Amino acid sequence: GDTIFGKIIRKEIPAKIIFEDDRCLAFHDISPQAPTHFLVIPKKHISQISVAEDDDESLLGHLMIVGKKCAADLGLNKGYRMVVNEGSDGGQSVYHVNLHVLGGRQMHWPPG
Amino acid sequence: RPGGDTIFGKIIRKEIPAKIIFEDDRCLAFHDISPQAPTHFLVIPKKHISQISVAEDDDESLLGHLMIVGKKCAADLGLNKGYRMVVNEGSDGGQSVYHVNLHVLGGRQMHWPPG
Ligand SMILES: CNC(=O)[C@H](Cc1c[nH]c2ccccc12)NP(=O)(O)OC[C@H]1O[C@@H](n2cnc3c(=O)[nH]c(N)nc32)[C@H](O)[C@@H]1O
Ligand SMILES: [Cl-]
Repeated sequence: GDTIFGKIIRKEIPAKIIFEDDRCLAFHDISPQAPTHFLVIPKKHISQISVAEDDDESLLGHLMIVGKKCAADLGLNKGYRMVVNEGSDGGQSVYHVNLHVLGGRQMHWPPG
Repeated sequence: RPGGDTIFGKIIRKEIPAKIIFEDDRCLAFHDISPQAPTHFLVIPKKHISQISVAEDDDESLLGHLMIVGKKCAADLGLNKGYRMVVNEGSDGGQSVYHVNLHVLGGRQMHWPPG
């Protein structure tokens, strides 16, 4: 099923876009939990990390590389945390694979 | 020595014991010694990368492999209600071992924000 992240990719609703290429999109989270909090999502609709295929390996890694490059561009030189949520226990809020990147403050432990 | 001399390098070379879940030529999954959830394990590359901020472009497939192995291990460990994957970078991330590692936590409701 389609999600709000599909609409964001299709430019049907606005988002503050940080980076885009042919296979992913990075944009600021609408409900930020840190001074910097953005998402990196694939344009391919993978609903959750538990159903990702082996052929998706490069794409998932690309999200992380784009994530760390965006983090550097946004000035997160003291570090940051990357998060992927799966399912109910993981607190996944949208069923479209999304990598959170949070920084600009001390991140704590446990991570939720 | 291959893997570096961080604690994770020692674990990769079997010089320090760990409770290993899965191993292949590219990575290792093993339980965290200080778990923050009923199930809490780590997936690390065998190639030493100190932190995600210095990962090279050609490390893409390897990083993605960590996540694929992570989700496969979570399934094998019965985390059917879900889980959270975490990478800590640097001081603000709380990184304490400078060998890239993916945390996988499950077996309870995880909360928001993630720290
Ligand atoms: C202090 N720092 C950390 O541990 C932070 C989390 C953290 C603690 N306090 C905080 C405050 C703010 C933000 C974050 C934190 N985790 P990390 O450094 O990102 O990941 C390294 C993981 O390796 C685990 N580990 C270390 N040694 C061994 C070992 O010999 N054997 C095994 N099996 N595991 C080992 C260790 O328990 C840890 O979860
Ligand atoms: Cl989510």
